[PDB]
Amino acid sequence: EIKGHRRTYVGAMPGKIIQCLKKTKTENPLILIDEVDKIGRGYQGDPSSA
Amino acid sequence: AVSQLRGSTQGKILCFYGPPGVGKTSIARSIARALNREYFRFSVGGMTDVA
Ligand SMILES: Nc1ncnc2c1ncn2[C@@H]1O[C@H](COP(=O)(O)OP(=O)(O)O)[C@@H](O)[C@H]1O
Repeated sequence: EIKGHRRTYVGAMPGKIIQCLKKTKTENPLILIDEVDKIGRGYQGDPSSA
Repeated sequence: AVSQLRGSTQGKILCFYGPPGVGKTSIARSIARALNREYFRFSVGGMTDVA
């Protein structure tokens, strides 16, 4: 979700950030990450590394 | 000094250890620009996917 998909998978779509950059159309927006405290820290690929 | 003797370049491993924030990482890059080798950081803290 933070990095999209390979684009070789069926139905892959770019990660969320590219969408925000596409939408605000500026190179330097003010992203607001939310709820860092509760990141799902699982075996399924740790976002905290991401 | 040893690389200067036995001809060609050679690799070797090393380890540093000590309290955080002593500058370990800073010296890494400084050495890389000393020998003229290229630098590349690679964290592996807490990783588990060997792939
Ligand atoms: N004795 C020192 N000589 C040069 N830089 C130092 C020294 N002590 C602290 N630093 C500074 O400490 C900072 C962090 O060092 P570094 O090893 O990159 O991160 P960390 O210390 O968290 O491992 C660097 O900006 C570095 O310049």
